[PDB]
Order: sequence, then C-alpha cells, then structure tokens
Amino acid sequence: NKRPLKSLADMIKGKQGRFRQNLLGKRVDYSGRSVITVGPYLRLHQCGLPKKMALELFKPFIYGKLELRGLATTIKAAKKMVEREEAVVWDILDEVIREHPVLLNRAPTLHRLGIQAFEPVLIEGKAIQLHPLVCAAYNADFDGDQMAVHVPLTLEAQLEARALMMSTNNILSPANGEPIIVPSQDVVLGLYYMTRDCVNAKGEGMVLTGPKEAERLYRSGLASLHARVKVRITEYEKDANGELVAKTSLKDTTVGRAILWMIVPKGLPYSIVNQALGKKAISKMLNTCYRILGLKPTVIFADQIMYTGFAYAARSGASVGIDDMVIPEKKHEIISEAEAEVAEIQEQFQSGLVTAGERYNKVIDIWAAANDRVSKAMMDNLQTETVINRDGQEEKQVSFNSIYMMADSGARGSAAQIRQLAGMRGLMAKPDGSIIETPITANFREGLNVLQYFISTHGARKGLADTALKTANSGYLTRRLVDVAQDLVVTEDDCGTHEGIMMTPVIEGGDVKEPLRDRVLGRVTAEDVLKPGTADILVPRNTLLHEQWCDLLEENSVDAVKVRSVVSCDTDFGVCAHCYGRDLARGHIINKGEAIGVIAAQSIGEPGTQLTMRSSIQVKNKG
Amino acid sequence: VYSYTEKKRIRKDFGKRPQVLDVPYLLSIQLDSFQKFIEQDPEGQYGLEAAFRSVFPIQSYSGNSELQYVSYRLGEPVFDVQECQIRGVTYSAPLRVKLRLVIYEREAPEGTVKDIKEQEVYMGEIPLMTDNGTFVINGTERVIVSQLHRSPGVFFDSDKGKTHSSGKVLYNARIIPYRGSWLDFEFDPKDNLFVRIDRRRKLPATIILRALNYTTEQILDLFFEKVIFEIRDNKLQMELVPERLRGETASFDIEANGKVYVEKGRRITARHIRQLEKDDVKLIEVPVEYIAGKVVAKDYIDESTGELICAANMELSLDLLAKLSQSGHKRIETLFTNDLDHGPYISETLRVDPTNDRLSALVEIYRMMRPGEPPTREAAESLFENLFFSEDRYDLSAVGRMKFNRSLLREEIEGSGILSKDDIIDVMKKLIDIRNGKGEVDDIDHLGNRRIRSVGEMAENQFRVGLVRVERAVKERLSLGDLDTLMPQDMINAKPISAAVKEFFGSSQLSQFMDQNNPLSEITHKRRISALGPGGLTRERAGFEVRDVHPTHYGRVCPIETPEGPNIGLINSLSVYAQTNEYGFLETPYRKVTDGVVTDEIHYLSAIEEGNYVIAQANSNLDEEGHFVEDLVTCRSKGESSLFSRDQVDYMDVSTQQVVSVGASLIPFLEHDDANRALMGANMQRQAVPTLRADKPLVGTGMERAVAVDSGVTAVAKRGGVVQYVDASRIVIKVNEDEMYPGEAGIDIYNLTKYTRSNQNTCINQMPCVSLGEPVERGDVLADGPSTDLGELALGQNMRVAFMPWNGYNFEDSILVSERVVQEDRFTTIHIQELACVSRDTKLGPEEITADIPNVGEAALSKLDESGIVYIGAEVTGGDILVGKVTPKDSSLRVPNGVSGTVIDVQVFTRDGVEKDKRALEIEEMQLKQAKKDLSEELQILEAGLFSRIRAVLVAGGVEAEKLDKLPRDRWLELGLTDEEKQNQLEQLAEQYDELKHEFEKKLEAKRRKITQGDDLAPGVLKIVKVYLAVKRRIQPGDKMAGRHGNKGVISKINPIEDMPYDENGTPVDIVLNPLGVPSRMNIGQILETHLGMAAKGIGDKINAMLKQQQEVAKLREFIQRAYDLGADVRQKVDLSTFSDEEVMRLAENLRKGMPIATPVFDGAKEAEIKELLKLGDLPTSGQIRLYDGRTGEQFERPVTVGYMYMLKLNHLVDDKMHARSTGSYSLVTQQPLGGKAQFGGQRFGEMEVWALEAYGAAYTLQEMLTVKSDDVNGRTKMYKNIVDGNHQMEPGMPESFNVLLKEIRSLGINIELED
RNA sequence: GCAGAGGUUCUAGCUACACCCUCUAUAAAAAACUAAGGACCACACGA
DNA sequence: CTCTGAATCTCTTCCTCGTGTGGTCAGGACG
DNA sequence: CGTCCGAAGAGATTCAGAG
Ligand SMILES: [Mg+2]
Repeated sequence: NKRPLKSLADMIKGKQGRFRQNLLGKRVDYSGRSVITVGPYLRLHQCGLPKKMALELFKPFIYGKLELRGLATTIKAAKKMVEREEAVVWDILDEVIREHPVLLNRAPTLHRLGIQAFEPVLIEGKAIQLHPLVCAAYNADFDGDQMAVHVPLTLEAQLEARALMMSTNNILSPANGEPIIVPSQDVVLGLYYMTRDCVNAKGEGMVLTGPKEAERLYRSGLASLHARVKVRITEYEKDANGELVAKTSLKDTTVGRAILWMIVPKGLPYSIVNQALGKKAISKMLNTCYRILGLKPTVIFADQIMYTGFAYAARSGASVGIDDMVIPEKKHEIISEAEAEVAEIQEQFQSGLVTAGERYNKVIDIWAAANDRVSKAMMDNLQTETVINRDGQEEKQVSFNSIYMMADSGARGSAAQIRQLAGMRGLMAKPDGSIIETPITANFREGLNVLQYFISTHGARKGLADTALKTANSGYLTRRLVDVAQDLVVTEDDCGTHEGIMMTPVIEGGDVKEPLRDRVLGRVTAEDVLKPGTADILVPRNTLLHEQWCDLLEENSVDAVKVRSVVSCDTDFGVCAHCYGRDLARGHIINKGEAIGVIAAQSIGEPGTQLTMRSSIQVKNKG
Repeated sequence: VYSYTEKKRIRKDFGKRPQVLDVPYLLSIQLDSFQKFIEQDPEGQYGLEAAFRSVFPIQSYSGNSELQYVSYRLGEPVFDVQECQIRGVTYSAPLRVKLRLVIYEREAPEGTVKDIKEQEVYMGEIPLMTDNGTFVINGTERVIVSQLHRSPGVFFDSDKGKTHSSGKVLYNARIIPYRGSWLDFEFDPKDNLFVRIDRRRKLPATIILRALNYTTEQILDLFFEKVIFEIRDNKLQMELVPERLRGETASFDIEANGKVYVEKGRRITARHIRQLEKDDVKLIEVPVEYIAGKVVAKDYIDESTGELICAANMELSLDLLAKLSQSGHKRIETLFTNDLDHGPYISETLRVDPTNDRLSALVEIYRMMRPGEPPTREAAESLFENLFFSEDRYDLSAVGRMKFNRSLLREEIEGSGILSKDDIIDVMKKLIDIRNGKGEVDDIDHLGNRRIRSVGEMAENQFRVGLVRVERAVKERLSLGDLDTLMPQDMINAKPISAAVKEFFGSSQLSQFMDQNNPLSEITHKRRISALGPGGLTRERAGFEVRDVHPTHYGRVCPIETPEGPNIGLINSLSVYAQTNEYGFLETPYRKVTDGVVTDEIHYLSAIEEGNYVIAQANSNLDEEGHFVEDLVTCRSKGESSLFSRDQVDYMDVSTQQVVSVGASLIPFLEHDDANRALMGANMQRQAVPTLRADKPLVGTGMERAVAVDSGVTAVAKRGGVVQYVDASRIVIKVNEDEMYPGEAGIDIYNLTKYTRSNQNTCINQMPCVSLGEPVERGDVLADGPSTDLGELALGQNMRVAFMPWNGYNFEDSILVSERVVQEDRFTTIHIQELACVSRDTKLGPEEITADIPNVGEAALSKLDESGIVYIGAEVTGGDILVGKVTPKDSSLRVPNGVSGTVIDVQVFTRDGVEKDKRALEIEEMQLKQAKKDLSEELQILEAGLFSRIRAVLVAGGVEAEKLDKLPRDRWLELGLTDEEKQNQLEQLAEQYDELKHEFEKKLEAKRRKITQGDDLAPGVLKIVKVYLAVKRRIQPGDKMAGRHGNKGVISKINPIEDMPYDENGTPVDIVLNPLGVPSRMNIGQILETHLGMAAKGIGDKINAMLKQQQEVAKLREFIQRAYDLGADVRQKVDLSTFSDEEVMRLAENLRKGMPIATPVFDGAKEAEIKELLKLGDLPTSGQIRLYDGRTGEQFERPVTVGYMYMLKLNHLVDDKMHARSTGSYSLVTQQPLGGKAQFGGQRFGEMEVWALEAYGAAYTLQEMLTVKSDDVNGRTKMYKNIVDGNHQMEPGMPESFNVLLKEIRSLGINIELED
C-alpha cells in the first residue's frame, strides 16, 4: 500500500505508540456504552442503567451470588443461566446493584468531573439515564451523546467511588468554588416563571397562612401561580452558636415564590427566593446553601428544586412561536435612516471629500449605531411593550413573553443570540475577518436574502472551522498542562513560611474586574491583615479565608492582603496544604495528599474549547 | 397541464419568483462524465481513446517493430447488476481491444511492412456504472466522488506575513502540471529569485535559464531593459528617454540642448516630462559619478587583442570606466535599475549563481536532483529533456494550458502540453512584475483555480497509468523480441492494467463506500465534491483557508452542506444548479440581462468570468417584462454585495435555490434557521433511516419530487402508456401506440426490487404507486422506493409536535415521544443483516456444513433443516444458530446476541468440484424454477403485446375477425392480407418473432448455466452461505430522532398516550419538543415549519370532515381551489375546473392525511401567508393553542405551540450502541477489550480519564482498571476467581503492556530493567 | 482433586479458568455436564 | 581571524473517544 | 516433501560583521 511500515520506534512514540495507547490510557473490561437519557425522576446520587448492561457488566458478581445461594453449582451452569436471563437471575442482579457504584464516563473527559460515580437504577430500555443536574458538569447533551460506564470491582474501588466520585460529593467544580450541579436550562426556566408577578393576576391581594396555603390555592386553580400576595413564613436562621432560630413575619411576595419556600432547607433566608431567580440567582442560592447548611441538605435541596422547576416548567407551557418574537416598529425607520446615511456617505465619497478608508470607517460606524438602535428598540418592544392593568387604568410591567423569559432568566440564550432573532443580525465578517460593508439587515423571524445567507454561512463556516481547530489546540494544551504537572501533590500540612504574594484586586484601567473577596477566598494568608487601625490583627497569620472571613474583609474595607502562594512554598517534591488553600470542591482545607497538579491542569484546559482565536485620564467616581 | 401522478396529490407550491430553468438531472456530474470516458470518441479527445492514443507508439530499439491501436469496443457485461451484486463480482465490461501489429524490414525505415496482423485482444477489465451512476465493486454498490483539486497551471502565491519574521512579503510562482514535476520560483528574503523544483533544496533560478541554453547576455536582454551609452567628447554624452524619468529622484541636474529642465534636489514632475517630450530630448549629459551606480549589460572586448576587459553583470567603478574609455567602446549597454518598482532581482541571483555555462547548470541540477553519484553531461541532458521537454514524463492537460495562458495573459487558448523557454521566461517576467507592484497575486481557494476531477477523469488517469506500466514491459520485451515469431497478445497482459483499475475502484482515497440509506443520501453522495484524495490536500495538510468558504462558491458549491468534524469544508457538496465545465471547472446558470430586460436565455458562467460581469440577486422583483421594478437592485459584481442600477446589471441568478445543494434545499424555511442549524439539518437528512410506510412531508420545498425522480431509488417510466398489470413485485406498462417504435416495441415490464440488503443494512423496498388501468405518461414515477411516497422524497414521518417543557423529559435537547407513535408503527424500520458463513480449507480434512453439531440441544437444531441450514422465513432470536458448521478435530454461525429477526432468504455459493448439499440443491432448483417462471411470464406478456400489435394493424385491409379465432394463435403467416406496407410490417414482425424464438432457448440455457456454474470465491474455501436477517427495529428510548432544521434529540421516554398534552379537541400531541433549543440554536425555521404543518393539517382535517360526511363534490372543489389560491399570488396557479370531477375525489382522499405545502428555499412562505393559511381553517391565526395536561387535566397557561413538523429518524439507533462487557478475548499486547466493536470490547479508558481519576483521590479504582481489569493475565484470572468467590480483593501484579514496552525498548538496543 | 488413568454418556474428559468419585500402577456400581485463538491502513458518520 | 547575532535548515507534534464499511510481502519452482 | 532465493515553534547548524 506504499506506506511507511511501522518500526521499533514508531511503536514507542506518537499517539498510537505503546506509551499513550496502552500504558497512559488503556481499554478496560466491565465497560459499556449507550446513548444517554434524561430521566428526571432520578436523584443525582443515582443514574438509570439498562437491564442488559447491568447483566453483562456484573456477570462475575451474578455468578458469585448464584454460587453462594446454590442456584447453580458451577460457574458453567451459572453462565448458561445468565444467557437464559431466567427470572431468578434478575432478582440476583438487583442484589448486586443495591450499593455498587458505577463510573459514568463521557468520552471527552476535559476535567475532573467528567467521570462521576452513580448508584445504578435498573431500567428497562437500552439507554443510560443521566441525572439532569450533572449534565452541565459532564457538558453532556441528549443529542446522541454516549458515555461509557465502568464498574468498580474491589471494595476499595467501590468505596472510594462512593466517597469521592459520587455526584453528591461533587457539587463545587475544582476550577472554582461556584456550584457545578446548578439548575442549568429547563428547571431554571421553570423557577424563573415561578418567581415572577403580574401586576393584576388571579387571586392577588389576600393574605396566605403559609407556603402550604399557596400550594393549595395554586393547585385548586383559584389563584394564579405568580400573584403578589402577603404570606406568613417561618424563616429559620442559625445566627446562634449553631442553633436555628425561627422568625415569623408577613413578607410581601408572590404565590410562586411562596411555593419554593417549602423546598428550601430551614437555614436559608427568604431574601434569596424573593427575586426573579434567574440562573445567577439560583447559582448564588446553591452556593449559599452549600456554605451554610453543608452537603447533604444541599443535595436534598438541589433534588427538590430540580423536581419543582421541572414540574412547574411543564405547568408553565413556556412555548416558542412567531408572535413570541416581536419586530420593533422603529426598525423600518432605523433601516431607512441607515440607508440614507450610507447614501450620503457614498455621495460624499463620489465627489472626493472622503476617500475609501474614511468612507469605510464611517459606514461601519453608522451601521453599528443603527444596529445598537434597533437592538434597543427590540429590547423595549420585548420587555416594555407589555400593557396590563391593576384593576385600575393603566400600568406597565416586565414582559412575560416566551423568548424574553427564556433569555433574561439565563436559561438559554444571550444578548447577541436574541438580537439575531428579532433585531438586525448585524454586520457579518468575511473569512479573512474584515467586515462586510453592508450588514445582514434582515432577521431570522423574517426571511434572509441569498447574499445575506451567504454572509451568514461565511461566518458559520468560519466559526465551525475555528471550533474544530480550537478543540485540538485545547486538547494539546491540556496534555501539556497535565504533564508539566502530575508530580505535584499536597505532601505536607504546613511549612511555616512567611513568604507569599500580596493579593490585590486587579484593575486594567476600568472598574474592578475581580474584587478581593472573590480573589483571596479559600487561601491562607501569610501575614496578619490589618484594618485602617494599625497593629490590628483583623485576620491572624495562618487562618483559611472562608466566606465569613471574606465578608468581614469587605466591611472592614481592606485593600491588599498578603496570602501564602503555592509558588512561595518551600516544600520539596510537593507543596503543603496551607500554601495551597481550599480544595475549591469541598468547604475545607485541601486534604494532605490530594493531587492538585492534575486538578489545576484540567481546570485550566477545560475552558480551552470556550476561548477564541482572533490622550487624557478621567476620574470615574468620587474619591 | 399537470402530470397524472401530480393530479393524484398536487403539491401546494409557494414562491413568487417564477422558475425559468428546470432543475437539471442531479446525477449529470457522474453519468455525463462516465459517458465521456467509455464512449468511442472519433476525435480521440476525452475518453479511453486519448488514453490509448497517448500511449500507443511501441517503437522497438533497432528492431523495426511497431504496434498501433486501431479500435476498441467494451463488451457486454458478463453479469447484470443484480446478479453481480448477489454474487459479489464487479459489474464490469470486458475491454475488447483491436490491435494492429506491423513489422518493417531491417535498415528500411521508409519501406513498407512485410506483414500485417490485426486481431482483437482482451486487455483490462473496466467496471461500468449502473443507471444510477454508481459502480459495483465486490457485491457492494460503491460510488466515486468527484474530486475538487487545484487545477494545473501557474499560480503566484504570496505566503505573506510569517516568512522572514520581519513583515517582508515574499512572492513565489508554482508551475503545477497535471502530471509531472512541480516548479516553484521563490524569492530569497534579500530579493533573490530562487527556484525550488519538486520542493527540493532552493537553487538560484538563473541556473534554469542557463539550463535552457541561455547566456548572461541573453538573460539580461530578456529580463532587463538595455540602456545605450555613447562615449563623446563632452564627457560621454548620455542617451535618456522620457519614459524612464517617471518616478525618479533628483539624480543630477538635467540640462539638454543648452537648456536646464530639472536641477539638483528637484523631483521629476509629469509636467517636466511633458515639456521635455515637447522639446523631444534624447541625449542628456550626466555626471561621471552617476555611471558608477549602473550595471553593465553585455560583454565587451577590445578590438586589438580581444581579451576580456569587462564581463557582464557587475558594478562599474572608475577603473572600469577608464578601461572602457581607452579601449574605444563607443556603445555601452547598461541595465535600467529602479528600486521603486523596476528593481534588480536577476542580477543578484547571478551574483549568487556560480554557474556560467549550460553544462555546469545541467551538472548542478543533476546534483541537486540525484546526489551521491558523479553526473554525466549526456545523463544530465537526458534527465532535463525527460523532466521538462518530454510528453511521456511531463504533461499539462488542455485545462492546464488554458490556465497557463489565462495567468500569463496570452492570446492562444490551446498549446503543447510540455513547457518551453518562452513559458519559463514569461512566468519569471510575471513574477518579477508581481514583485514590482503591477499585477496581483491570485487566490488558491478561487473556484477558477480549483477544477473538478470527475470519475471519468480519474478512471482515464488510472488507465493511462496502466497503459504506461504495460508499455514499459512491452518495450523491454520487444528489445529482444523476434519478428513473425509471436501473436500480438503475449507482450500485453490484462493483469497489470486490471489490477491498477480494480485497486483504484475498490481501495482508494476517493472510492467512497456509498451510504445507501436514503434517496437524498445517494443523490448527495454521488454529487459530493471532495477536496481530499489522490493529488489532493490531506486533512492535516489542508489549511484553514481551504476549509473556509470563498465568495465565489455562490452557485457552484453549497456553503451549507458540509460534514462537520475532521474535514469541515473539504467535502463540500455541489449546488443544485451547478454543472461541471468541459475543462473541469464549475459553471453556474445565469439569466442574461439585456438593455433592461432579464432575458430567459441561460448562460453558464465559470468562476473566473463571473467577476467580470455583475450578477443580480434572485430575490429581485420583475414586472413580467424583465424590468426590475426596483431601480436599484442588490448585486454581486466582484464577490461584493452592492446596490446597482438596472441598466448596470449584466446577469441575473437563474432562481432562488441556486446556492444550496439538494441536501440543503429540501429543508423548508432555510432562509429562517441559522446556518449552523441548517448545516446540521442537511447533514442529518443524509442519515435518516427509511420508515416502514414513508409518507409525504406536509411542509416541504418541491424538490423532493425532483430528488426522488432523479435518484435511482424509484422506478420511473421510460415510456408512457397504461398499467396493464400491477403487482407488488412487478409492474407491466402497455406502451401507447404514439409512444412506441415500429419494431421491437412491445410493452414495458418493470421488476421492482423487493426487500434487499442495503449498504447501511436498510431495506431497499419498492412498492407500486399505481393500480390497474391507470394511465402513465413518459418520465413518470411508478414505484415508491425507499423513503418515497407518491414520487416525493419522504425521508421521515411528520407528526404533531408541541413545543413546551414536559417534566424535564425533554430537558435540554431530548425528544419526548408518545405511545401513539410506537403503536401506529410510524418509525419501525426494517434492517437487513448480512450474516455470511464461510467454509474454508482446514488441516486434517475440511469442515462440513451438515446438521451434526456436538454438545448442542435439539431445540436449537429444530430451526435448521435436515442439511444444517436455517429454514427460510424462520423467526430466529439472539444467540440462535443459523447454519451448522463443525470443524474437524463446533464453529457454526450463530446470530449475534441481542439482535433478532426473521430470515428473508438464504443464498449459498458453492465452488465447482465439491458436491452441493441438500439445501444448496433445493435453493438452486428454486432459483431455476423462478428464472423459468419469469422467462415464461415475459414470454406470454410480450406475445400478448405483439399479438395486440398485430391485431390492431389487421383491423383494416384484409380484416377477418372470425377467421382469427379459428386457427391457433401460433401461426398467422397464412392469413390473406393486402400486398402493401402493412404486409411488409407483418413480415418483419414475423421474422423478428422467429429470431426471438430461436434466441429464447439459447438465453434460457445461458441463465441455467449461470445459476449452475460454481461461483468464483476466495482461494481455499469450500462454500459460502449468506443468511439475510430482517430486523424490525421499533422506536425506542434512546433512538436518535431529528428534524430537518438541525434539531436533534434522543427519545427519552415513550410516554403513554393518556399522559400526553391534549388540546380542546382531545387529540394528544405525538411529540413534545423543547422550546429552549429554538433561541440559542437559531433553528427558527422549525417554528415556521411547525406553524405551516399545523395549517396543512388543518386543511387536511377540514377536507376529512367534509369527506367523512357525504358531501357534494362541489364543496370539495371550491374548498380545494380556495386552499390552492391562498391570497398572495404564487407560481402554482392550479385550476380545479379542468379536472375530471372524479379525480377531484381522489385528490381530496389523498389530501385527507394533510395538505402538502411546498416552501422553496429562499422565497418560501411569508408570515402573512402562513397566518392566512391558519385563518383558512378553524385554527387560530396565532399558530399556538391551549393544551391541557395529560395527567393533571387542567390547561397549560400561556398556550403552547403545536403543529405537524416533518422530523426524521436517524440511523444512530440505541440498539447498535449497546456494548456492555465483563470478560472477553484479549489483544496482542494483552489489553483485554480487543478494540471494542462487533468484537466484544471494552471502552478505551483513555489518557483524559486517567487524568480525571488522578485529579480525584483515586488510586485503587484507577490502579484496578489500569492493571487488573485490562491486561494483567494473572491479575485478571485472580480477580475473576475472587469476584465469583465473593471476595472483591485485588491481586495487583503488573500490566503486561509495560512488559511489552520493556521488550520493545530493549529490542532497540537500550537496556531498561528494574531494581529488586 | 493439582504428577496419570478409569467410570455410567458421546472420540476424548487428568482442575486446562474449567464439573463428580477412586488409588499410586489396577478399571467400574453412578444421575446434573464439556472446548481454553484472532492485527494495521483508508473511508464515512456521531458526539 | 574568531566568535556575535542572525538566517537557514531540520525535528516534532498538531483532541478524544465511539459506530458502520472496505483494503493490505505479493516464494514458486526445483532438489 | 522440504528448501532457497500548512503551520508553528524550538534547537542545531551554519554563517557572518566588526573590530
Ligand atoms: Mg450533545
């Protein structure tokens, strides 16, 4: 076939070489693959799993149980019994899946949470069922996405899978303290629809005894889901030394927000469920629940919030339609003004007043201005146009439009992704990156011209090729990051080093990109921080900066905090726990031993697929 | 007027733009190309002819022996397409080639020959393509995709930027030939023109001029402008021309004819040039310091001694000036150097170049080409002449010469294939001009530089390779051959040419295994335009530029249908209207625009000449006079969209569907959904599995009929007539009298292909679409093939779809499917499996196929017959036994675990010599019976047709109705008929029938021998048994279901119908999609498709309501007319009064299942039209209705969107994907999972997953699954014994892969060991 | 049940990952049972 | 005249897993 | 029955400018 024939060095180097093909990562037994299914009824500690897959993977366990119970005298007869799929075999199978975790594994395991443990729930079917919450952690779709399942065999393997790899044990991503099992796409939309208000809705005004009465009114259908009604709640706070005190008050709210109150655990305050509850609000809610209640209450609350979000999104019927995306009435006049302006610029260029470069710049600027104007008109038509009364004359409220609810909530969408539907799609660039002079004025609700779609597919092909190259580049970067690492583990607990890095909020000419509260959180200081009062030990030398310490830092108005950096650690062949800081996945100091080089490499390399490829000084505020 | 099948169900077609050009035959790119290759071309251009003529000199060395091609003719194929597919043999035509061998006398080259030997020799075995434009190679329907590669010619690239890491732009020119050696002329960063031939070491390109028999004086005369210097008494008066002063600096004080024009420090203004031209100055005095900066042009010697005073091309100094002045060189030639534009580049190379003679140049070229050995002058000359001046070892096609002359701005179009001195110097001059600034570099991605190599061109190239390979052997043999001692058949053998052609057609970088699962898949895979391939850029070597779409792709290559992944934009498909030029370039239909009128004349335009004219947009309104109603029309002049006046416009797009391909045109509302979603929808349409009962899409594009007819899936009617007899396996068409030939017309018989195994294990089922007596016109559809309904491409099956979240079962992209869908078998697809059993030769005796299998039960053997082969029609299950084969001392073929189904047929092939078993005899007997029955059926049918032909003629001029019934129908030549042309016609029919009767038994015997002869098989096999299993895979949770708009999802739960959201009418929605996928992934077309499908089903429901109750046909007619009019004017314009008033009932019954609506690609239904269509029925104009919860029973607030959108079912079923494994056979390296596939395997716990476990505190599960679960043999055995014992304890051991690595590193010669 | 052979079945069955009994040079009263091989290159497709 | 920096040339990859196919040293006759 | 014949960067390697 006229091809270079593999040598004694072609099988020790390269992707197909023995190292990276058979030693670094090797194929394994007790493994199966199938497409994945949502199955919302599951809890994140468990996953669905087909009967055939549990029968094939756990064949040695079934044989052992059959021998122990004497159903089959020999392995050979037991193997025949497994082939016959006799009913007794299924009952035996249910015994070996009671507390036997399996490692769900998606193919592009970018980061640590790519593979997680689950208690398999035997389902009839052929598709693995993956809990909806962990899909964001897996970055897994339901569009033919397949993930392998591995069966831990030894007591050590199953036990450590249960203790570490369980989705219950993976709530905070290793990259950052923010939760990773946050309500992502549909449950967040259901919660957002739940926590809103009409200025005039059915059953608005009457006082409610509690969340139970709110559920009674909503289910009976005599009160709207989101109507501004005063309710009485027993809000629990742990301001005492771990004891939870009860505060009862009549907080003005809606029925929908009162529904969620029975879901949240006792410790959480009511101020967290009294907003519109978008994606960011739910993320902050889950983070506060994790930092206050702990882990198990957070898991139970996440499961319950997923259940209610799905149920009330189904009850919402948040559809999508042509009338749901509105064309601004001022879009036509904005387009006319832009055409007049470009005609004037072209006429000026024809005379010779403006040459090609300045004409191109002027046309680009005026088209961008028209695009911004039409985007603002679209937002006004999509969130302000809604007119609804209050049993009076006239009032204006935030819109309940389907697309506005599905975009503003952060459920799925963004500013450009909503602009490309009703407003002007905008100036679309050529392959080389230089902007087409004339934009794609027509939006997706209306039709597109053939040239407009040609520019659109120019951009789309550019993006697809960019993604295809970028995923490979990010994989190479992740490999390099992992391999410069993997010799760095937390070998000690402390070093007594006063060295470190002075953590300061970063300013790049603009506002505060990252406050010091979110920049030093979870790290152990190197020297005592002091407030404006000098010789004040506000925070001692070697205390981890958890949420309470960081909150104290903000109210004391600290500026720069010296912190123990892993670079400054003098430990040999590893680093000490204090010089590293919080695990970023558990609310405590890093365990003595845990590999942080690979964690860091995966955290850095995971967003590689999400990256891209290509006077005077004025004071801002008083000070 | 409308075709009769169109009258059955006429598609409501939108689109205000009237079509001018009908859609071309989509398979033209393959059929026309091959028809050019296998055709006998008397002109000897483009075909097996050129290939024979190009390689038929056969000149013996001092032997006076010559062989020449005279004619050739492809033989009739040995086996038909169906026969070759079932046998596994290629569909090939024996290549009967006629050759003439002539021998001349010794030492008499001009004398006549002494003997002439003409005979037909079989050389080669060329496969043929079927009527569907697809080859059959080894029982597999394999298609060759056309390759889009950089055309031969000259291209001046830049490689701007990165080179030299200084911002200095380089320029290079590549002489890329069709076949031969590349020739690149590059620039050194110091502005030295180098040559780089075949990407070898860079060489001073002036050496090629010396290699072309050119000296320094000639080189400088060609590439530089001579400046004449005259020695005069007034300090060497200098001759200057006005043109050379443009753009110059103040070199000196220009004073001529006693007048000052330009002084020191004064720029030469064009006014100064004009005034000196008016003065007409020719001689201008120059200081002696200026000549120091000039360079001499030609050599000079003194007239006294002749010694070399000064050679050519070196700087001039004061001593050189004194020497030339004292010698008396009155005329001095100097080069014109202008650092602004006309800079010196050849001179610098000549300074670098140390070669001064042609022989030295040839020696250096030989050294840089073939180093390590001492070159020879004769050897170097032979190498150079065979490298550039020889046709056999170097050639540019006519397209290459055309591109060469286009880039060089020559006048002639054609020319010699090989290059010449003029070509090289012209290329160098153009490269120099590009460096200067005049002219522009070209774009590689331009479709004017990337031609298309079709299947015919590739086959011709491989045939030329085979001919030259056999020509070398013929020349070698003829050197020692003897005259009149051999037949002109021994020197040429079919073996090497046949091997080359078969290797190209079977195993190639481009011989794609056709994905024959959809008519759309077939039609878009035969039109696929791949950049990858032989003589083409590879995926890794492909740049970002090539993958990414060019502005010239408009109308030539679809910018929406490309495969995402490793090769995005490299395998782009060809647009619907584009056709390949005669030179391989891509043309595009374009309506000529007259003074102001858009004329109907269609002018195909290539990519190079598209820029010269200005192209109007298809979506430009016209006033029926060709006048744009639109004083400024958007246009595409130079690839830039820009408004133009009507009078400026030179051309207009042929239609609105031009840019998109057939795969992307079928998506309705393509102008609405995003380009990425459109890409994914077009890609997924190519992989939809045919449903059991395919049905027309309620909303479509109108090209489904065109795609179905153009593709070979359906049985189109070659001749019109009436359906005399229709059957599920055959259709008989009685040709009309005005559509049949006078002789050998008869009637048409169509044998529809029944359930047949396809390339992707799907059923190619053809069901009749007509009944008895139904009139059929020419070119009409008769059999609904796979994924076809009423002649319309029906890929999936449309159904009610409600866009609303449902308890998370459609969480992010998953699809929820009702129990009603599964119940009515909407997505049950028949899958045909090919389980083939082979009985190879074995040591210590062969193996038998009998039913005697040891250690098995009688229940398993019950299905098998007495001879050990499964009974046809038996319903076997997973793990069952099909054919009993026992090896000599239990290797019987068994059904794979999990898969089930019923056997449809069992074909057995047995080699001649070994006696066939009982089942083989029974199958052969049944095959003979079926062949005889079919032959007798066609006998009786054609005899009835011919008698009807005779009886119709015999109604006048000697008609005897009673006499005909008296004598038997066998004999009619004794009848008395008038001696006229009718009698001659009857005599001709009688003679033809007699010859047919003589040939009937001959062809029956031929068929009997075909079914009796032992089929050719692989060496060392006894007999091969193929068992075809038909699997009916129903829709299941996990099956990948996807619409046409890029919305893809796995079915999560088969929700019972009682739980489905039902409207006020009570009809439950069949599928509950997720609205959240619409805004982010802007597939807004599916919402338009959903609303239009809702309107279509509303019309269908109104028709059903007025049809279930007995209503007058007038109401149906008026409602149908109202539906087809629909307000805004459309091209459809169908009138219901012209119908027969009883086919209106048939039309209404065909519209009961829903109104068929066509939405063209870019001028489809507007929002107003859809709103009016909803208003036509009882459905609300908003498009979304209130739905009540299936379980709770109370209506959802915020009424949800429902409609009948056409969503497919992809062949990525969950049944295929299940791969669970505990223990199995292991690999070479002892990695147990054995590369998991059909072979029972475990999934690769790759390096990323190992890192993921490392990030966790995992050291026991990782260790177990990288050691005791994968390759530790002792570890694996101990772990298995422990788990079956019940103690899940790991005996670690060591991976055997590490021992393999140690042995491999040791084998290199590097001791790697372990310390104890 | 660890080195071999025999037994009622079905050529052969001694733990071969492997299923019952006997003993250290001898073959049968006895039902559930049996088999331990298998690479690379290209294409297309999915995520 | 011997190193300095700089151009030139050569090496070394350039994601990560699946699922369908198809093609692959090819000794060959003689003691 | 067997037996002998693009691309992107890094580093080594020339290779060169200046006293
Ligand atoms: Mg996905």
